[PDB]
Amino acid sequence: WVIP
Amino acid sequence: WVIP
Amino acid sequence: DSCIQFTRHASDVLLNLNRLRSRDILTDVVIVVSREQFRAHKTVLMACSGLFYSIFTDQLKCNLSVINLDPEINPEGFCILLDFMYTSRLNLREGNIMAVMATAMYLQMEHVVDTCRKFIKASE
Amino acid sequence: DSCIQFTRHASDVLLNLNRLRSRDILTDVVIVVSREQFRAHKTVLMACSGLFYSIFTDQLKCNLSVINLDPEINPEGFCILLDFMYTSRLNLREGNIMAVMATAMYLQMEHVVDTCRKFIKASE
Ligand SMILES: O=C1Cc2cc(Nc3nc(Cl)ncc3Br)ccc2N1
Ligand SMILES: O=C1Cc2cc(Nc3nc(Cl)ncc3Br)ccc2N1
Ligand SMILES: [Cl-]
Ligand SMILES: [Cl-]
Repeated sequence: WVIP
Repeated sequence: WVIP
Repeated sequence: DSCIQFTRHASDVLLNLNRLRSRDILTDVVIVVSREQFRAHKTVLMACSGLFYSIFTDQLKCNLSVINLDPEINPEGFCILLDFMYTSRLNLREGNIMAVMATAMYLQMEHVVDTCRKFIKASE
Repeated sequence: DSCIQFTRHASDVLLNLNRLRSRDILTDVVIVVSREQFRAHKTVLMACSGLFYSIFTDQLKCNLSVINLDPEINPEGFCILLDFMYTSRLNLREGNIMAVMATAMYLQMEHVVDTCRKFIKASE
C-alpha cells in the first residue's frame, strides 16, 4: 500500500 | 514497454 | 518467453472498466446492501473478491441478475470497497475503518483486511 | 482525496480475468477470425481496443454473441493481441510483427501500433  |  | 510488456496496461484496463461502470455500460448484476443498490460487472467482482468468485462460479447463482448481501453489511463500507475494486484506491478513514474491515472480511478481500488490521493496530 | 493505493491491484485483477478466460468462465462473446474462434469477455475487449469499444457500445451490436472480423485479419496476429489484452505481454517476433501491427491498427490498440512501428524502424 502507498500514498498515491 | 520493458523486458519483464 | 521473449515477450515485451507494457507497464501501464493493467492500470489502463482497470481505468476503462471503471469508466464503463460510471456510464453503466455492460453492467450485468445489481448488488443489494439493505436499502441501497450497486450496479457492477460480475467479472470485476470475481477478480477482486473471494466471495463473488464463489457466487458467480456457482452453476445456479452465475445466472442471477440480483445478489442480496447479508443485512449486517454496511452500504458505505460496500461502496468504499466497490470503488477500491475498480480503482485500486481505498478511502480508509477513522470513521469508516471498522465497517470497511468487516465488509472486506465478508467479501474475502485479503489485502484490504491486512491494511485495516495494521491501521487499527497503529491507533491502539 | 486521502485514499491509500494497493500497487499490485490492477495487475492482480487482470491476472484473475485471464484465469477466467483460460477456464472459459463468464465469457460472453466469440470473435471469429476466418476459420478460428476466440472466446472472450466483452468488457476486457472494450477496455483494450478502440474497435471493440465502438462495437459493444452500439445499441444493436452490444447484444451479439458472435463478432466476425474482416477476412484480411490474421488469426495468429489476433491471438497474440488477445493474449496481450489479458496479460500486458506482447509476443512480438520478426515473423509476426507485420501481422501484429496490421491487427493492432484494425483493433485500434495505439500503444501496440507504436511499439511495432519502433521495432520495424530499428530493423530497416
Ligand atoms: O482476497 C481475495 C481476492 C480474490 C479473488 C478471487 N478471484 C479469482 N481467483 C482465482 Cl484463483 N481465479 C479467478 C478469480 Br476471478 C478469488 C479469491 C480471492 N481472495
Ligand atoms: O488504443 C486504444 C485502447 C482503447 C480503449 C478504449 N476503451 C474505452 N475508452 C473509454 Cl474513453 N472509456 C471506456 C472504454 Br472500455 C477506447 C479507445 C481505445 N484506443
Ligand atoms: Cl484485496
Ligand atoms: Cl494498446
